[PDB]
Amino acid sequence: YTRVVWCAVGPEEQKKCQQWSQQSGQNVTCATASTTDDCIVLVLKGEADALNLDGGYIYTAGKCGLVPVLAENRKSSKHSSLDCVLRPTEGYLAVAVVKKANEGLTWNSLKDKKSCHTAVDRTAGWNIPMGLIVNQTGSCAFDEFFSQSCAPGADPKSRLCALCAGDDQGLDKCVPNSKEKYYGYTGAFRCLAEDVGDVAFVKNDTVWENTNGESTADWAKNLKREDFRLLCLDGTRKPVTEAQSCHLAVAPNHAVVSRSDRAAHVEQVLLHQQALFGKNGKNCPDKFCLFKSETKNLLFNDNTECLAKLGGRPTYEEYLGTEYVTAIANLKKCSLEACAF
Ligand SMILES: *[C@@H]1O[C@H](CO)[C@@H](O[C@@H]2O[C@H](CO)[C@@H](O[C@@H]3O[C@H](CO)[C@@H](O[C@@H]4O[C@H](CO)[C@@H](O[C@H]5O[C@H](CO)[C@@H](O[C@@H]6O[C@H](CO)[C@@H](O)[C@H](O)[C@@H]6O)[C@H](O)[C@@H]5O)[C@H](O)[C@@H]4O)[C@H](O)[C@@H]3O)[C@H](O)[C@H]2NC(C)=O)[C@H](O)[C@H]1NC(C)=O
Ligand SMILES: *[C@@H]1O[C@H](CO)[C@@H](O[C@@H]2O[C@H](CO)[C@@H](O[C@@H]3O[C@H](CO[C@H]4O[C@H](CO)[C@@H](O)[C@H](O)[C@@H]4O)[C@@H](O[C@@H]4O[C@H](CO)[C@@H](O)[C@H](O)[C@@H]4O)[C@H](O)[C@@H]3O)[C@H](O)[C@H]2NC(C)=O)[C@H](O)[C@H]1NC(C)=O
Ligand SMILES: *[C@@H]1O[C@H](CO)[C@@H](O[C@@H]2O[C@H](CO)[C@@H](O)[C@H](O)[C@H]2NC(C)=O)[C@H](O)[C@H]1NC(C)=O
Ligand SMILES: OC[C@H]1O[C@@](CO)(O[C@H]2O[C@H](CO)[C@@H](O)[C@H](O)[C@H]2O)[C@@H](O)[C@@H]1O
Ligand SMILES: [Fe+3]
Ligand SMILES: [Zn+2]
Ligand SMILES: [Zn+2]
Repeated sequence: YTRVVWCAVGPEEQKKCQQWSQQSGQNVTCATASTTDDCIVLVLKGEADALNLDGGYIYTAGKCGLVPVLAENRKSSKHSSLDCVLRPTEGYLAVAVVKKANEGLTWNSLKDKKSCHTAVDRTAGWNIPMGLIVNQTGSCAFDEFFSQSCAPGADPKSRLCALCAGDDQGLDKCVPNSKEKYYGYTGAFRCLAEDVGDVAFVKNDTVWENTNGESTADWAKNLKREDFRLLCLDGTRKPVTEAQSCHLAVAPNHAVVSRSDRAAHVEQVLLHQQALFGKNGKNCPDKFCLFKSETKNLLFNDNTECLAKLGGRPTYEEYLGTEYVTAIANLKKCSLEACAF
């Protein structure tokens, strides 16, 4: 029973998982894959137990029977009376970020520009923006909208990968894992910060966490929030301080998923695990902290306060919501009930 196998995506999450495994006295063990899709297959096969996912993948994993167990919960101002684990999730804001110095660039003049996406199939980095674009465009040719981009998970030979850089030696170009320089929230923001792309599709928090001395990372040390602007749907540009009134959509928090027949056992282990390495864990600051990885968001976003119970034992459809689910469906129509394997 009680031993849980976690699936790490890429060499960086593997090493973090191994530390976790070590400190957990084998209560947690690691399996590794080169992509989130592969990890999902390992979980379906039962060679793995769970992994934390972005809404976009939860849709995929859901169709194949996997279920949401616990969701990430970040520190919020409202609902302060309830404990983190019992507190309702609020979701994150999907935004489009651009350089202020790139005057004249608005949501209505994105065509033929350069884009930076977290990775194909993710919420803020792909489903939301590309979905809105396919609608407003009335075409399924989202592979021709931008001139060049870096969208991890696309054909390496396509313009959708043209801007990706791969690893320190140039290998793994465009792979959907942290080996790729511009992968995920941080990678997509860096892609913008280094003026590789004209626009980055990440989440509100990504801009705050990597500006004004919050990162210390060689490429973000001198980044100032004021040099950035948010593209709203009404064609307007606003400061990153107005995200509540200028976002593309609100996305459901990343959540841990396992097979339905194992969720109970995974839920038990995780709660006890975070009691030890969580934010105010018995051994987090001193020995190991599940939610830290120096702005790299490994296994879990670095801004996670705790993993929270769901309440209402929601199916994957109920967890993502009808709004979002229909959006992905309509966008999928471009690339009707299935399980991709
Ligand atoms: C976009 O993404 C950004 C990054 O994720 C995000 O900014 C992040 O927001 C969080 C909070 O949501 C910030 O962390 C907070 O920082 C403060 C300052 O360091 C911390 O210090 C205090 O902690 C208190 C306890 O929670 C907090 O009290 C809260 O609750 C009280 C009462 O319940 C209440 O206080 C009010 O005070 C009034 C003035 O006197 C008083 O008259 C009134 O009666 C009332 O009681 C407030 O509700 C209050 O929030 C204190 O206020 C302090 O916060 C705090 O613990 C927490 O760590 C992050 O720093 C920030 N990130 C960055 C990079 O800055 C944006 O908000 C996101 N944007 C959107 C649209 O969501
Ligand atoms: C890209 O573009 C596509 C094409 O437009 C778009 O697809 C659609 O998204 C919209 C919004 O997400 C879907 O909206 C619909 O609203 C109908 C009305 O029901 C809502 O409104 C009620 C009153 O305001 C609310 O009380 C209710 O809670 C709900 O919010 C829905 O229909 C009904 O079901 C009722 C059952 O009680 C019934 O009684 C009614 O007669 C009615 O049939 C409807 O089902 C729908 O949700 C719309 O469905 C989507 N269309 C398709 C074809 O899937 C994408 O959203 C868009 N993508 C992006 C990223 O923007
Ligand atoms: C590995 O899992 C086991 C099972 O929970 C833990 O052993 C329990 O630990 C607590 C705290 O020491 C004791 O109160 C229980 O009596 C133990 N036995 C049970 C309930 O089986 C152990 O703490 C975990 N190890 C690590 C390092 O996380
Ligand atoms: O209010 C959102 C909250 O409600 C739940 C049920 O407790 O889901 C509801 O909203 C979904 C989104 O449209 C529906 O698909 C679902 O049937 C409905 O119950 C939670 O899952 C969600 O967090
Ligand atoms: Fe996401
Ligand atoms: Zn909104
Ligand atoms: Zn239900």
